[PDB]
Amino acid sequence: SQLVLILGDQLSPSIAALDGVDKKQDTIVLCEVMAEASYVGHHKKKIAFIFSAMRHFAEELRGEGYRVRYTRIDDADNAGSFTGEVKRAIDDLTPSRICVTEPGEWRVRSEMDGFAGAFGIQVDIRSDRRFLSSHGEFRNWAAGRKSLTMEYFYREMRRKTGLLMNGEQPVGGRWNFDAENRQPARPDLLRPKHPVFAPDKITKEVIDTVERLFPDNFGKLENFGFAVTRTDAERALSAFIDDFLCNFGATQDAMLQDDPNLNHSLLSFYINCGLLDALDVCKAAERAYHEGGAPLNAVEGFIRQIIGWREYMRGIYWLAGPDYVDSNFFENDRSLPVFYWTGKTHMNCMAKVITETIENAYAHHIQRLMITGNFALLAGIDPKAVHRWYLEVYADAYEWVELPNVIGMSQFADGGFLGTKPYAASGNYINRMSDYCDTCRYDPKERLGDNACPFNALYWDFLARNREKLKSNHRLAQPYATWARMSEDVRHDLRAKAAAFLRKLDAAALEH
Ligand SMILES: Cc1cc2nc3c(=O)[nH]c(=O)nc-3n(C[C@H](O)[C@H](O)[C@H](O)COP(=O)(O)OP(=O)(O)OC[C@H]3O[C@@H](n4cnc5c(N)ncnc54)[C@H](O)[C@@H]3O)c2cc1C
Ligand SMILES: Cc1nc2c(=O)[nH]c(=O)nc-2n(C[C@H](O)[C@H](O)[C@H](O)CO)c1C
Ligand code: SF4
Repeated sequence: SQLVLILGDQLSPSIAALDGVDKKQDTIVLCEVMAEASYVGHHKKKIAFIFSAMRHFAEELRGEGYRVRYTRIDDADNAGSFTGEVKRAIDDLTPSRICVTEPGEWRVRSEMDGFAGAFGIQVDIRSDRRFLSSHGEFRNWAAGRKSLTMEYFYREMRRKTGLLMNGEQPVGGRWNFDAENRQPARPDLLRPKHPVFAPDKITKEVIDTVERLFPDNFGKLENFGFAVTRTDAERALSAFIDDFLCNFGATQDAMLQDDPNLNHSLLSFYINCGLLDALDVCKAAERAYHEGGAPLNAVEGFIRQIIGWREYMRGIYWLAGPDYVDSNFFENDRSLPVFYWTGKTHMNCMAKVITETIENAYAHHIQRLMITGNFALLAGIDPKAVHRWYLEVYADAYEWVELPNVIGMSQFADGGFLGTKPYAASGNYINRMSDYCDTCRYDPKERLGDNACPFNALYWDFLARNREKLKSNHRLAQPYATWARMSEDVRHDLRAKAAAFLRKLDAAALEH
């Protein structure tokens, strides 16, 4: 008789561990434990969401005839940790085998690997069939090509899945439609609202418990709208197909002060805990393309994010090992500035995106990359500090998908290891791709003076102090040509003004 453990990001009735259990003999185990709610200061909505999806997933299995042992975060004898809770079940149920799908973070794998030695019982750790690449396939694909790019990997995934494939060639005779393409942003009022799901009896009781036990944690619980059931996630899926998919590629890089969502799917939360399955999400997009419902560039652009980037980040996470988090190519040591936790700044773009994060635990891609992520980079923040923030604040964050986005893509803390170019940009970009500057106190056209946006001076300071590590980068080559053309006292004034702002952040970091 078997003890099946299921982790909080594995809430799927065909997870690897349920393959061939005996509903009479065996016992599924789920547990809310303090070790996983507290290894980082998660956003309140993140904890509430995960807890509520677990309690709902527990009810799901029970209705399907499974023996389910559930341990609540506040239960009397809660042991506090996976190891502890599995121990309590072993004296309780005395199984002859523990079954578990492989976890999604290094830390958790560490604990899972200590099970067998610590309990003297067979532990069967199963590989996670939700992912198209095993660790073994990806390692071997990476070996025999000393340069890693998503594009060459994504090519393989299209072949392997047959998604958007005419047997042997890609639909429309291009793997990529990057893009068909761009163009400025519009506050389209004739745009449907993204779905919201009002909290039920379970979710309300978890909302109350989270506010009682994690009172000093990041984020507001008000306006909880996440789907916590499988049915509601599949409704979030079909609403995106029906209402937003056909404009996905059009508005992809745009930011609107008044539109936190535009045309994105808002599914990462569900895909990443098993409520939605990645390959089914992709097939629905493709099914919609063949029924005329969206253009080729929106669908391929959308599938590219899932079977391309998300699958590739996972691969990069395990390939790089646990100390990838120590990557600090630029040798930064500055603390994460204070307003990342308060939203209280006069940089209108930083204030909007951080306020959105506070209140919804969501911000879409270009926001994570070019607002908060770009500022961190230019300001020279310790990448470990940035990594903690991104893992804590967003309700779709687990280390495997967060860490390579932060270290590799955003902060370039690994010197371009995962193939991307560096995303440093001045306030010229933000003015082009948003309306944030319109109501901002600074001017995105000024570099010096009391009301220049600090992204401008910080942009050039960042190129100037790291010139040695970046001069050979055929992407910054034009900026450096622009730098050298500036008179000497101008380059001096820009770097002094960069320092004045840098000083103002360090002064604040000291008061705490
Ligand atoms: C600094 C930084 C931190 C990030 N942290 C996370 C994170 O913690 N969790 C997370 O899931 N994504 C993360 N991303 C990737 C991306 O920003 C999010 O997937 C996206 O915001 C999810 O929103 P959505 O579901 O509306 O995406 P959409 O724009 O609707 O994208 C469609 C789907 O593609 C997937 N996807 C898109 N981009 C990526 C990517 N770069 N890597 C992996 N999957 C992707 C998501 O599953 C998403 O649901 C991060 C990106 C950056 C630049
Ligand atoms: C906040 C939180 N709480 C739990 C929990 O109570 N029980 C659980 O099984 N999982 C939780 N998780 C997700 C895990 O910490 C971890 O990040 C995933 O297991 C990734 O493999 C999270 C993120
Ligand atoms: S000006 Fe520079 S600072 Fe003010 S919003 Fe535009 S970008 Fe943010």
